[PDB]
Order: sequence, then structure tokens, then C-alpha cells
Amino acid sequence: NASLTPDQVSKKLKQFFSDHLPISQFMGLEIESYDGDTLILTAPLEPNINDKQTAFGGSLYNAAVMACWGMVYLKTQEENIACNQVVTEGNMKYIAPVYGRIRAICHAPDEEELANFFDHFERKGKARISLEAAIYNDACVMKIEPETKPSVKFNGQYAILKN
Amino acid sequence: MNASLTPDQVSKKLKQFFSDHLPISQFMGLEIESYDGDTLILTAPLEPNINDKQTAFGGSLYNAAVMACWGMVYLKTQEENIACNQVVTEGNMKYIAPVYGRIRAICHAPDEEELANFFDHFERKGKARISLEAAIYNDACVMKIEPETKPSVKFNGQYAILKN
Repeated sequence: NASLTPDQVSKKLKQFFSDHLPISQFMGLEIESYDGDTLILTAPLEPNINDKQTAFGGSLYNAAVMACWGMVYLKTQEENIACNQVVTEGNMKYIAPVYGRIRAICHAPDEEELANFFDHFERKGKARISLEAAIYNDACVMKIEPETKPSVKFNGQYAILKN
Repeated sequence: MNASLTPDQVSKKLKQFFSDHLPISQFMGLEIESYDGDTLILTAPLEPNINDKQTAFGGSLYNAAVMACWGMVYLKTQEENIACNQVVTEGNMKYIAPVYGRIRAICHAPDEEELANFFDHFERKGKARISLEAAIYNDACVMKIEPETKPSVKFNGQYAILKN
């Protein structure tokens, strides 16, 4: 309600992770930035590491799946919608290893889609939406660019359901 | 050269591996429940893997299945005394229903033909790929992937082994 600004709703999400998702706390998953259009989550490599000293694939998935879940949550908060949110599917392709800090980047779906989606939830009390996230290794990327090839691609579907 | 390893011997190797190398598995309480050569079952308690609704978080569900299939590939590779690096290449999950307590992820060995072609391709080329499925159930008695009980989660994973 009084939480509509990117800083104000980021604080809500940070709190949600810290209150409810012990795994996000083990992984050191934090919000790096949110400006209303792009969410970036980051996590240190060390707890997310494997035997080859690169990022465990499940941690790359968790960062991506929480980036897109995070983006849905931030949208529901900006819209002051009370609901349960669930992932209904998540798909990852691992193209190259990640061997530093994990940074998962999710862009908001367009306003029309978001409007349709919130419209559907109003009418039926259920609504679904698909999102994508990317993780890069070589570049300090601020956006999922058409140019740059990602190290990992994620696409997921998320649903919001009436209380 | 050594003889191939039995299910008990290699199961120990994978136990040691998670412990030495994957800190996330120790956080999650992830354990090998059983391995008999044909089926790998991994288990983890709910408490570290929980979400806001008091059910298993979808990310922890994915970690259990992705590691169950990675585990299966590692077990077959080790049984066979193959020295290699092993990576996931793809992992897809469909969430069908909540998991309400202990998490058990079940993975079966690929076909004997599939395994043979995979090790032969690795031998000749220094790389090979294989795909497997895993499922997670609420039911305590389930010991294999079966038509007769719809899973809470389904997972398809593809893995590569690489000469080191």
C-alpha cells in the first residue's frame, strides 16, 4: 500500500526471502538492483560452489527461479494484490560454466501482459505468467542483451492464486 | 586397472563427494537413501528446504532432482572406473503438487544400451551426453518411478561427461 517505490518493494522482497526461504539465506542471495523494469539478484560463489570450483547448477537455477519469482512478487506488491504465488514450471539450459559471483537478471513482462495478467486474476482468482532470466559470466551485464550470449538461460511459469 | 565397483562401494563414493564438494548438500541435509544399481533415491528433510507455505520450496525440489540425476551419472561412471568431469547441460522441472514433508527424489539408471553407447562415445570422442528423469513424491512407500502414482514434481535433466 505504502510500498510502491522500487526501494520500498525491494525491502519487502528481501524480507520475504529472509522470513520464508532459508535456502536463499544459505546461498547469500541478495537484491543487487530493481528499478521497476529489471531485477538483478546476486549471490557469492563460495556456498554455491561444486567440485570444479564453478557454480553448482542447482544454485544457478535457484538464483534464476527466484529472480523471476521475485519479479512477480514485486509486481503483485506494486499492484497491492494479496495472493499466493507459486512456480508451476522452470527450465534451465546451461551453456557455459559460471565461476564468479552469480548475477541473475530478469526483465519485467510488458505493461499489456501485466495488465492482462492482473485482469485475469481479478476475474477468475487465478492467473499465470511466463518469465525469463539470464546469467552471464564474462561480462558485468546490466540487461539481457540480444548481442551477448548468456552462460545460463532460464524460462519459467508462475501462478498467482486467491487467498 | 580395478574391477567394476558394486552399488555399495560406489554409493560411498557419491556420499563422500557431496560432503567434500557441494556445501549446498550439507545445508539441505541431502542424503543417499538407497542405491541398488538400477535406482538412486536421495532424501532431505523439509526444514532447510521449506517455503512460506510450510511446503518444500521449488528450488530445493529442483536441487534434489538435479543432484539425483547428476548422482546417477556419477555412479555409473565410477562403477565403470571412468575418470571424467561431469556437468549438467539442461534441467527442466514441472511442479504438479506441493511436497509436504520429507523430500525423496527418485532416479532410474538409463538403459544398458544407452549406457554402452554413452561410454563408447566418451571413449572415442572424449565427451558424451545422456538424459535422465527424476520424480519426487509425497508417498513414503514409493521406491520407483511408476504410472500408478502421479508425482508432485517431474524433472528431465541432460548431463555431459568430459575427459579431464
